[PDB]
Amino acid sequence: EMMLDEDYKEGICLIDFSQIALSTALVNFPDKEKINLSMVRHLILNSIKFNVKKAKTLGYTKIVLCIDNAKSGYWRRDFAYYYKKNRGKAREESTWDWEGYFESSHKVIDELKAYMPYIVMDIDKYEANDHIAVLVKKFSLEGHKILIISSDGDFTQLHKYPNVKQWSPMHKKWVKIKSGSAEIDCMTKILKGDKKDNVASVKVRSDFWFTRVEGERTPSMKTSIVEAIANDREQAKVLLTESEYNRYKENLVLIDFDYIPDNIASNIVNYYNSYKLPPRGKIYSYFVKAGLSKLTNSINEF
Repeated sequence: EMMLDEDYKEGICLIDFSQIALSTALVNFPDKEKINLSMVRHLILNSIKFNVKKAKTLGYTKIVLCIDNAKSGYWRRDFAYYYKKNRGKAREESTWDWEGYFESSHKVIDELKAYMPYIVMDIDKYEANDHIAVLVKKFSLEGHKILIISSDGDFTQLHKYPNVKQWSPMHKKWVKIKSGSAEIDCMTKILKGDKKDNVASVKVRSDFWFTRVEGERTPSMKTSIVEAIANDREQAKVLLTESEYNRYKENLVLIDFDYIPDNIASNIVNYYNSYKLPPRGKIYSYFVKAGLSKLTNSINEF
């Protein structure tokens, strides 16, 4: 029986929220139109209502909204300047109002922190995946069951942790965390790169994807090397050259959640622990102030 067991260490839901909101915005807001504060506030609140309802029915009552905040870049890019620069380039050339979207979304995130009953993990230069990785490690060790709500995020690196599930709202399905190939899949990114984030192979210079000249290519790497190092990372010093090994060390920081620097992880945990949760009364007053007359009818749903 459910009643006879809603756990003393309560279930925690971490929502990969910026990606859900942005995906929805790219569908709902057309190109060549100014994206304003009210548009974004409505979208964010509607998305929260849908996804919190989901967590709650699945039995995970503590909600943490994990936010991508790249207003001033990325801590990883302070390490590897080229990290994710391909993403910025693409947004520059778009006719969608990225500037208005981001400006409005930052304002709304601040309203959530002031008024809504969720822990909003938002720190400039920190990624939603950083909050999820660090908090899953923390909460899983403390004995909490965890639900990650993320449409397309790959959280298979978290395969070692007990009682972690992932639900994809976009695809309406459960997503494997214990995939059976998590270490190999992680190592493939470390060794061969992850082009979508401008991470290059260990067989080329660190900033290859950002500085590539015409005709340049990535030398291939044998799958067997990837599998060998995935199985025993000490093999990196045996199967890689010195130059490749130095690149492997760089790529570990860019890819592997276990290589989030101590200060970054400590900052995330400290921000969580000190978080000032708004009194539940502030929801109604926020909805009135923002003129959300339809949502005032749905307070209990938040």
